[PDB]
Amino acid sequence: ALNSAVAAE
Amino acid sequence: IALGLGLGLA
Amino acid sequence: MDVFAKHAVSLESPAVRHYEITPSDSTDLARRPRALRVQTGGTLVLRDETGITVTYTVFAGEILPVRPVRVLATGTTATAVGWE
Amino acid sequence: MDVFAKHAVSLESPAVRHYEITPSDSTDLARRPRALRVQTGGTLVLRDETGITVTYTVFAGEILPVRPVRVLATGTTATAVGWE
Amino acid sequence: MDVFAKHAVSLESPAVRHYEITPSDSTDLARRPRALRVQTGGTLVLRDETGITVTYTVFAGEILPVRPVRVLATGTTATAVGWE
Amino acid sequence: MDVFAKHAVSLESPAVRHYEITPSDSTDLARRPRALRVQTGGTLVLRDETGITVTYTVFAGEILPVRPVRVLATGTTATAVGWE
Amino acid sequence: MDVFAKHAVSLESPAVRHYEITPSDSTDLARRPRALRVQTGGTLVLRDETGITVTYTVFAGEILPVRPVRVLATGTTATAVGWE
Amino acid sequence: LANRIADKFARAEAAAFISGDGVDKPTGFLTKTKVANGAWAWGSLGYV
Amino acid sequence: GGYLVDPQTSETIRGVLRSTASLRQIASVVNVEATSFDVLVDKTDMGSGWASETAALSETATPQIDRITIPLHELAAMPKASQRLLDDSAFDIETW
Amino acid sequence: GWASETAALSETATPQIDRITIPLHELAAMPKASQRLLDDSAFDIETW
Amino acid sequence: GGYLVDPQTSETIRGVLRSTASLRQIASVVNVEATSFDVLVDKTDMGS
Amino acid sequence: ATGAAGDFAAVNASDAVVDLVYALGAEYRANASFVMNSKTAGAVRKMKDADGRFLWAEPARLMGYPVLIAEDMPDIAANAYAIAFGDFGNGYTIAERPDLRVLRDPFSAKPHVLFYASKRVGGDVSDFAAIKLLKFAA
Amino acid sequence: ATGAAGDFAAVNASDAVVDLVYALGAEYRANASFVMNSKTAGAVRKMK
Repeated sequence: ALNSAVAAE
Repeated sequence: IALGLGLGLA
Repeated sequence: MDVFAKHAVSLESPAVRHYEITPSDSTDLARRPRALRVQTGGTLVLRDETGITVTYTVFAGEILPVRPVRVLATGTTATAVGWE
Repeated sequence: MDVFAKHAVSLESPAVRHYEITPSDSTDLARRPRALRVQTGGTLVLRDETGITVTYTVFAGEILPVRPVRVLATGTTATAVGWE
Repeated sequence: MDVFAKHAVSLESPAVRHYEITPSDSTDLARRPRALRVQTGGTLVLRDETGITVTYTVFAGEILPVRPVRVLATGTTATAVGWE
Repeated sequence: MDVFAKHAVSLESPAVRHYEITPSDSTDLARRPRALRVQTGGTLVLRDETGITVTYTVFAGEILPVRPVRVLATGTTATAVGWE
Repeated sequence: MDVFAKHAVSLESPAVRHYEITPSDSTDLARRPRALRVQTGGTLVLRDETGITVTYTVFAGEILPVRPVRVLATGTTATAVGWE
Repeated sequence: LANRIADKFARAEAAAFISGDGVDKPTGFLTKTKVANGAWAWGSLGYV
Repeated sequence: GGYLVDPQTSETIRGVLRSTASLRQIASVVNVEATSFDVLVDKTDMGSGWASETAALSETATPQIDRITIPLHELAAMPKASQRLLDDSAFDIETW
Repeated sequence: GWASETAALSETATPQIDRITIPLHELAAMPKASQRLLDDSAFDIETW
Repeated sequence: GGYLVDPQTSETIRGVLRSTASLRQIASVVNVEATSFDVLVDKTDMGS
Repeated sequence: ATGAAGDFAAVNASDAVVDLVYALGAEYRANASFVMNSKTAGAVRKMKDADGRFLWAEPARLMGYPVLIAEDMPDIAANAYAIAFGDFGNGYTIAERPDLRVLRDPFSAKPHVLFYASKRVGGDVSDFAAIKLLKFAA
Repeated sequence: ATGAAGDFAAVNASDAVVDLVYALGAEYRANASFVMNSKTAGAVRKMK
């Protein structure tokens, strides 16, 4: 639910 | 093998 | 103190009580033993519950897992102690 | 008086009934024994239910836990008594 | 590393713990053994829980599956080690 | 007539079928035996399913409850018959 | 081909795997054996899991159903092979 | 997040109920000065 | 006289009853009319603190996410039944 | 088939049919009762 | 023409399933809106 | 892994199974199931204790957990995985179209009908923690 | 086949029965049943 920048997170 | 008295194989 | 108390004593289990047998030749044994620890060597005779009785040419320290009803005295030259 | 009555007699259990065996060599045993208490030393031959029969160089007081169908008389020089 | 851990140690099972016995004659054994590994040959006496006690003419390497309460010192000429 | 038919033949049970073993060295036994009735005395070698194989200085009438996969011929001077 | 596969190997069952033991004295056995097939005669010492360790005056072909943790080298004059 | 936090809380408070000590968290039933059963007082848990 | 018998036929054309244990009765079946199903799992978990009264909380970790793609392939059979059979065969071959 | 996207699906098998005949035989019993019994024997012997 | 397909995402975001055996379902849960809770047990009994 | 290459372990058989069960996590075991084929459930049923009475006492459950008798898991081979166990309700996701589109074509082969039936189905594992296997290697 | 020519296998019985069961297929075993006469279910029950 963290940043929408990296796929996993 | 062990401590029985039984005329058995083992 | 026995750690193997509460275990059931089966036929294959070690000897709990022992008693020396005398070859009465006319009466059965008081208790029939699970095995016979032979005391001294010789020949001794043993009877089933079926009457089949034979002679065993037993040896001194021999321990034979036969379960007899009557031990006769005619051919018995070997003293034993029954295990149970 | 047997305290081990009501116990089931298994194959591993001690010998209840015994009978001396004669090497018929053409008929099977009347009852196949659980073991063979050897009476006198020698060689004796024993057959399975599969026919495989071999010769055993047995000793006098030896008790061998083999369960044979037929005891032949050709190579048999040792008398035994079957246990059951 | 024992692969036969988690198996229950029965009376018929092999010896887990051993202890040499001294014939106290007046007190019972601390643990009653499942069997007696005899150390040296001789005669030794053994008592049940019923008092019946007899003498055994035992041999050196003989291992006898009798389960005694007390080993007396009067007729004992054979040292043993109890198995349990 | 067997009264002990319908009983399951376990590993601890007496020998039902026997077969003489030849030390092939290069192939396993056709059936692995529960025990080995030794025919004549000598040394013979036995292999597990793990390859550990050792030499046994066996005696003539000795019956040893080891369950081998392969009996080799290099150190084998003792003939046996497998029990099963 | 084993017909007695799918049978559980108990303590009373015959020996499946064997390994020769070396008396390390300072480390335990890699596997504790169910029994000890003695190779050559002598005296050898055996330790429980309780430390009680005694000396056994064993004989050559003797097979003793004791289950030791450690086999020491101080009093050991007899080589054995452990059965399991 | 609320379904995932309500899970982690049910799983973080379940750890403290067993081995959690007194500081800022429930004291588990294991950190209560166990004493041998037979010598059983009140301020302690018996064990065999 | 034996021509006047007309043996009676079955009601439905039976068939060998092969195993239907398919892992479909225990797995997670999801009806999707697309070219792929993208299931979303959380391969990790969150964090908790047992805060104090004056802790001044910091960030707790947040679960990281994994996406699995179910390509949704297809399965086709094309049995060629004759037209003279479909109309002369009082059983229902179309629904069989 | 597990048909592909661009494969030009060809013919597939068809289950073959076997017909089993059940000749439907008959089973006959012919007991004989005396007419004197059927009138004098209050148990219904007809239906028995 | 393979750019025109747009895979379908799940309805809800699933997760790795962890143990919820919490000892909360076998203990006595008491809703308390306070700073503390004081259970009052009787460590002894009377005499007759 | 069980032990010996072909069959179960030679000494502590059925312990490669009882730890296969307790290696899966407390939450997936609540609703999990073994998966074998017909010839492996037979090879499990024949496992017997030191006496001969087999030691495993309409779903054909094992150890209390259901057993789905598939017919497509590999047999008990050298290094095969013949027994799986897990919560396939969470471990395996099937996507499909729940119908059967039958297009009858009386046109291509003219005096015939040539039914063209086709379903669309897919699926992979969703939760790698929800499916545990049994290798027979060592 | 059971093995021996007269009765169940001498070395390991009860397996010619367990592989008779698993020689059917999990679909016919959904509702199947043994069929024996009286003195055979007795010989199966006498198996110890």
